Amino acid sequence: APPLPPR
Amino acid sequence: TFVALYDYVSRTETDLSFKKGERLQIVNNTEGDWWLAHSLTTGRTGYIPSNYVAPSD
Repeated sequence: APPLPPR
Repeated sequence: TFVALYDYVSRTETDLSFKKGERLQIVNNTEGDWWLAHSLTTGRTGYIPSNYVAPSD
C-alpha cells in the first residue's frame, strides 16, 4: 500500500 | 463519489475506517491530502488518506 500522507 | 482501492484502519479518533470497494462521498479536504469522507456503505464519516481512493466511474 502507498505511504500515508502527512496530516 | 470515490471508491476505496485499499482497506484502511483508523489511526485517530477522527479517521474513517473503510474496506476496499466501499463507495465514499468526499465532504472536504480540511486535513489536506487527508479528506473528510462519508461512506455510503457504512454511513460513517471521518478522515481518509486521499491516495487510497479513486473516482467512481
